Amino acid sequence: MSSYTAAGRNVLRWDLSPEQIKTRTEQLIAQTKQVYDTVGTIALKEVTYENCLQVLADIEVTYIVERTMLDFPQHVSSDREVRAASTEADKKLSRFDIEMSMREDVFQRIVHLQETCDLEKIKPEARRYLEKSIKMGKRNGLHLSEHIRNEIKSMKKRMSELCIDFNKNLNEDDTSLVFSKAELGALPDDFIDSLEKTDEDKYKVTLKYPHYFPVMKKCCVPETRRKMEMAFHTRCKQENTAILQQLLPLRAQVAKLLGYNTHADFVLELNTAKSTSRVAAFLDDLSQKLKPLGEAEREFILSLKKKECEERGFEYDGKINAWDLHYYMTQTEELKYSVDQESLKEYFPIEVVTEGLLSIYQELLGLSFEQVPDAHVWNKSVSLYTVKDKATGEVLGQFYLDLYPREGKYNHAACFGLQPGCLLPDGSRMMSVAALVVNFSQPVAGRPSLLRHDEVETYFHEFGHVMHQICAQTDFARFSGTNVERDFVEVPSQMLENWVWDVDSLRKLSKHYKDGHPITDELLEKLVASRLVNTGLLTLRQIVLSKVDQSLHTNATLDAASEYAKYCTEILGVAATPGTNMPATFGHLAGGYDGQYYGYLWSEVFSMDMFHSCFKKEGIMNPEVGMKYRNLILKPGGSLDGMDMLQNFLQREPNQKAFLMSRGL
Ligand SMILES: [Zn+2]
Repeated sequence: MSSYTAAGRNVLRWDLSPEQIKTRTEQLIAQTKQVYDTVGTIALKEVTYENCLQVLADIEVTYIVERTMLDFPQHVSSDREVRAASTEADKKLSRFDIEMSMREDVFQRIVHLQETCDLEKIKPEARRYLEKSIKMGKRNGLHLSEHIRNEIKSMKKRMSELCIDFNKNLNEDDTSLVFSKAELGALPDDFIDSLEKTDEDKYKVTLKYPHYFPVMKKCCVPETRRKMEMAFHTRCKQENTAILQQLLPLRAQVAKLLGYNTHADFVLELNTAKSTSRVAAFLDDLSQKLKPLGEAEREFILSLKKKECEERGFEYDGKINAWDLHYYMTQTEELKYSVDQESLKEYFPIEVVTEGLLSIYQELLGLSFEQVPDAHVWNKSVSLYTVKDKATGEVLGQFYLDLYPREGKYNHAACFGLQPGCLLPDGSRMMSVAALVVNFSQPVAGRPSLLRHDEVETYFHEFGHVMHQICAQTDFARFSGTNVERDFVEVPSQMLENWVWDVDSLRKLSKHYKDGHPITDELLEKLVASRLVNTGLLTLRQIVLSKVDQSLHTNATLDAASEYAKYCTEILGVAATPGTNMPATFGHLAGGYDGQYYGYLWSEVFSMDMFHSCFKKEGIMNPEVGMKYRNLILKPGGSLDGMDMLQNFLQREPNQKAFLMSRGL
């Protein structure tokens, strides 16, 4: 199938029944294992590029594609039965994945292939394929004695359970409090009316994010904010503190058995940050550069508290408590820019944001987006688009847009890679496929869907991931799409966010939904100028969490809560509430990417360097720079190291000057 059409290149089924999902899973696992069994039995002396590397590579592509039809419905299907089947399928397939990665026999074949192979004869990406494959095996201990390999098993096992147990507790928790209307002063009528009422003139308030934050940010009653913050940071205190006490030491031992000093170093080796000392130097120096901004903001907030405590007859303690930060930061936003979010949204009808976003990406990346007429989708609200290179007509891929909240649908924003843009056996290329999943306000009371500014920002972010997935073209499935370093994956996304804080871009994404008049220049200038409100404390807060993260995987004998409290006073200047245990509620530790929390801030520094040093310098809609970004940063996917791609694009090593300049540091 030609690279200049979408015909027949996307046959993913989105209407499979529970029984079919179950059957296909059984068959995919069984048939895929036969392939690894075959490679695992090749006589070492007869291992070749064709019967070993090529076979492993071909099966990796086939498996990944079939697997998406089975593990994606759990996130978008309208049928609960289908979703449950998908969840089960993902669980079996995830276990199988671990099984195959622990194959000693297959590993031996790849190691011996590299020994006798003349790397200069094959392509660079293939060398990286072997290199990375052997590296992963060693990271699983496939080069060690059976005794050590087994001990590493009964350990990677527990740490998996302990993490599911940690998460389960938090998720299951149903802690609740009851406050009177008076105790919830300053909270909007809409908020209170959404609350359950008791056999008293009391309202029920849970600790889930939808209740917790509006209260910590708007409730003028300090004592209420206080109890809410205390209950929130003591959730599963015992259960999870005990889990963390077994878990962190387990991570230490496993790292040692594998030849690493700490778990942090084990984790960091696969990231562009490379090491623990580098991450520490990154964070330490950043908090130093932010110290003066944090002091000023903290000073300003403290004066607001002292002034309010007077105007309200409230007692004063001269300090910013944990349950005070959210409130006063909100006050700061209101006093310095006062942007009526609910008013501004009227200028962002989803039709307009969508057409503008696409129009902008088309021009910048030299692409054309065309909506597929009668597309096969998982829900009628989903639209499908074909992506062609404007100049050549090449069909790079297709992307789906699933924009509204729906029962059973993933409730957070994300981009799912569904098909890799890698080479197929015949040398033809597989068409890349992505799904943009977000939950934007649906139309109500006769008004179209109206997006708040932060939603437009999320839209650009997620679309940044989609372009990465679609423009990425590699020889191997494992290096395709967004398969780059974990502390590099948010580079394409955070850089695109800058466009929603650009006056002229904003002009293309807005029009009043009613009469269609534009956003006044006065409002636009106010909007962009407001971007960095509270950055000092917000950033320092993210550094503290990043430090706690590194610490929990560097020294597994220290007390989490104490480490957290230490960094709070030293870096944020806001004390952790005595008796609470934030780390015990830090879902990021157990499941997810523990040891990688610093990645988001690390990515932002990099994206800021590319945006200011290149786009700002040449004009953010300059096609030249746009194509350079697409070709040097997106197209290579994970077939090249993150730092090398940055350097190719920048023509120099990256640095944080641009990032610091933005903050006025
Ligand atoms: Zn992202």
